[PDB]
Amino acid sequence: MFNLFLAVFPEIFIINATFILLIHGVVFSTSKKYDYPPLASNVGWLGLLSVLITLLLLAAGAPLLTIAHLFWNNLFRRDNFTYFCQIFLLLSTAGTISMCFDFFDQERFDAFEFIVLILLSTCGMLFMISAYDLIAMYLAIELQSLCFYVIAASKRKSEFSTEAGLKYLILGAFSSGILLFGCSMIYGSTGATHFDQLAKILTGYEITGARSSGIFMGILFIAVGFLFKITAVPFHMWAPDIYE
Amino acid sequence: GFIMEFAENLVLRLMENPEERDRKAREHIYEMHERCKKIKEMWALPIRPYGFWTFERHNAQLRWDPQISQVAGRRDPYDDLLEDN
Repeated sequence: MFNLFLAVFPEIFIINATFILLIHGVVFSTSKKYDYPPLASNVGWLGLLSVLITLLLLAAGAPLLTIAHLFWNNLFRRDNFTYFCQIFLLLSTAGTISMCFDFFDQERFDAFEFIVLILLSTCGMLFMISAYDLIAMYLAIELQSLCFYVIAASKRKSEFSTEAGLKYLILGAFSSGILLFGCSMIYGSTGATHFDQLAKILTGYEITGARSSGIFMGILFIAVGFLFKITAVPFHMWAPDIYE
Repeated sequence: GFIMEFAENLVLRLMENPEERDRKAREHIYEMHERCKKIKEMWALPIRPYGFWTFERHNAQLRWDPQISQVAGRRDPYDDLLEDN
């Protein structure tokens, strides 16, 4: 029973640490004893430690994380590709969160919700790599999307941050709608939301022999949504403004 | 002795065995060409293997559904009717 969760510890731990950090920050940011301390660097260091610990958990579970693969089949399918992709994304997140510590105290930006949202978006990304179905794919996309929509407009004094956040919001919502409309018809014309059975109903017959106007256009819309997600030309409507 | 009688055999020790050099050259050519053929063969592999779905890791449902076709919400209507006896 409990041992069937040995494949989800690198994520359960990060969620629990995220919750603990949120609780600690909200409790001790309003304490009159310490006179509302600026515990953004503290939460950031604890989050970096949590990321390192879940990286250690992920690295040492290489023989693991492939057990109970039948039970988790409908939800996600993690393998050697997923293992390395997650172990590199988590390192990138650790480096990014580490190189931004001085930003918290140099310009006096003590909002610990920034760090918890970084952590929770990282958890969403860890879901995305393991995601092996259209539903989980879309939900894991939406986790990071909403986290970034919140984070982009965090600095609420500069007209650039707010407008860039709003543009990112609108563009990401449109891209998500496009991608979801694309997935809807691929589900409609074949059923089989799961990737394993989606790769088996389409391999049977080539598109050249007979034309299916549903699967092709659903695949096209999924690709268009993904190109919006990575901001690939010509789907680069506002990306420089978002980054500036 | 004198300088040249020692510098001569010093240079001779400094120089290497040519027979070893020729043997190593022909060897290195042989295994380099064999490895070149091996890499040429390796680059010919298609991205999608011939089996693909035949692989046990790419089914994940032929051995999961049979142990699920007994739970409520997946049973053929003519299963609960004659299961009483």
